[PDB]
Amino acid sequence: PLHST
Amino acid sequence: AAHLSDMLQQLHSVNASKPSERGLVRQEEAEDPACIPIFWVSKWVDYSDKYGLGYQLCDNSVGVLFNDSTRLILYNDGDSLQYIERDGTESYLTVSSHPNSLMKKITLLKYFRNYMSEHLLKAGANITPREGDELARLPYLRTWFRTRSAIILHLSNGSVQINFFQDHTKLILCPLMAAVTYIDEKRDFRTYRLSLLEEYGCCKELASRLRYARTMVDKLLSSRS
Repeated sequence: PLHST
Repeated sequence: AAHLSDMLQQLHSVNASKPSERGLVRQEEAEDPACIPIFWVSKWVDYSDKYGLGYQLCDNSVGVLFNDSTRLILYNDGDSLQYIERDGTESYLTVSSHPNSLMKKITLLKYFRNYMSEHLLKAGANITPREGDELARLPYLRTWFRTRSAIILHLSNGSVQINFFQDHTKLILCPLMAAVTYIDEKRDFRTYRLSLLEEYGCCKELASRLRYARTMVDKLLSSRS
């Protein structure tokens, strides 16, 4: 994943 | 380093106690809501191919660890900055003072901040952090790395946060309080004192995540040194 939720 | 080795010892100790094999597990007796952390990472975005890693702390401050190993932090007043260079030099200034040496990085930080504020949820939004000297040093992200299962975030106050990708569970470990905060799939949060977990035990899920945590702190100490 490139970013948080 | 000091705080990280302490964290490693604390984790080695709890894991050595095999807390999930207690005949009478009593996890609830290990809770201590007074140990709730002051700070944790509520959002992050990995632009490392070009600029760096941007993140937001639960107090709505934002920060960036640039690819050149500098760090720029914008406080939640929207104007106060703290800049930390690779040699460790820190400076305090304001955006409004228009620092000529930092306008490019301020602009990048603002780009990161707008990305996270429009697209990302806030981790731990259901938690009021502990009260500290709101008056004392905002931490910065000292280092980070990703595995196939999680992202590991090491803050300058010694805290280590591990966000698990698959099920959105998270650990926030604080070596100063020798505590761990666990955020489960249901976003319910519980803060435990590690020494009490050894007496009273815990469920297999938390035990497994704490074994993984020891491995990651081991990796953190080894890369630092």
